[PDB]
Amino acid sequence: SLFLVGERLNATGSKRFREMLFARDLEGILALAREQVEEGAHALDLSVAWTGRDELEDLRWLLPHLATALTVPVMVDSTSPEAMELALKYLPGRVLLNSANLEDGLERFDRVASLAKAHGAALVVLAIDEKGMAKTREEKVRVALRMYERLTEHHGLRPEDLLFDLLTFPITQGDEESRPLAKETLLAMEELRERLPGVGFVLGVSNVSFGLKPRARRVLNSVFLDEARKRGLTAAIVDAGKILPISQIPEEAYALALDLIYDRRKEGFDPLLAFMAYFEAH
Ligand SMILES: CN1c2c(nc(N)[nH]c2=O)NC[C@@H]1CNc1ccc(C(=O)N[C@@H](CCC(=O)O)C(=O)O)cc1
Ligand code: NA
Repeated sequence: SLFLVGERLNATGSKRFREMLFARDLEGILALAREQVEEGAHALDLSVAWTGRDELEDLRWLLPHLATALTVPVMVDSTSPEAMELALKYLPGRVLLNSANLEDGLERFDRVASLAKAHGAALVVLAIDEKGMAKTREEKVRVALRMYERLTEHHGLRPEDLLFDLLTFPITQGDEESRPLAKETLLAMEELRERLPGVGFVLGVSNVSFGLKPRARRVLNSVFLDEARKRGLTAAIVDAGKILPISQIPEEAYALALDLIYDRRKEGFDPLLAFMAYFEAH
């Protein structure tokens, strides 16, 4: 069953965490960590990056305290290799590195992958290369295979140490480009689960619903998570306490969520509006 990675220790993603980080309210941060663990998280995503603030200084402060206080591994969420090195130095045993990609070329990808190999950390890899983010199922497969080959041949990373992130886009804007983006990821995951036995798959599930009302988001996140699980998802970055069991979602909301995820437009039926309409009326 799913390896849940709590999303909330995230300075851009959480006002609560950011204010505590800025005030050096360690006990506040530790309580938020424990909340998420109690609510189901088996690891904690940690993203302190905040524009015009020193990521390395924040991590030098917070990481030693997390190492002694936490019962679960930390997924270090950063694009700075120095920040990843801080995390690897301070944290015990399993760390997960989120993430490596190919946008900056092979050498940056290798630099991050080398860190994972050398310190026995799991590695998240994003479906992003020099041409940008893989949005269609074909693009996602192409990038993932190129990465898989580099990571196994060359770095000697094991399939089970890899978490492929095939990208979660918001399907709430309603433009043509974004409507199929959750489906493309779902279809790619199923295909790659077959092509690449033993690898993990991770998604930042909450991104799918950005812009909807909170109740609508919880439903959509929960349905998207469940659909991804059926396609082979092994880990999820989620607000662990806000994931609904499918059976708790009312019938019409559930059906509309599926219509939105799979872009099941017909004449006179826009799944996005119908989904939004539901939560206006209930
Ligand atoms: C793009 N994301 C992502 C990733 N890492 C990977 N591998 N993949 C991903 O898709 N790291 C960051 C984010 C996943 N984490 C998060 C964290 C918070 C929210 C979020 O929606 N936060 C609320 C605010 C909550 C509050 O302040 O009360 C928001 O509306 O911004 C979303 C995604
Ligand atoms: Na962030």
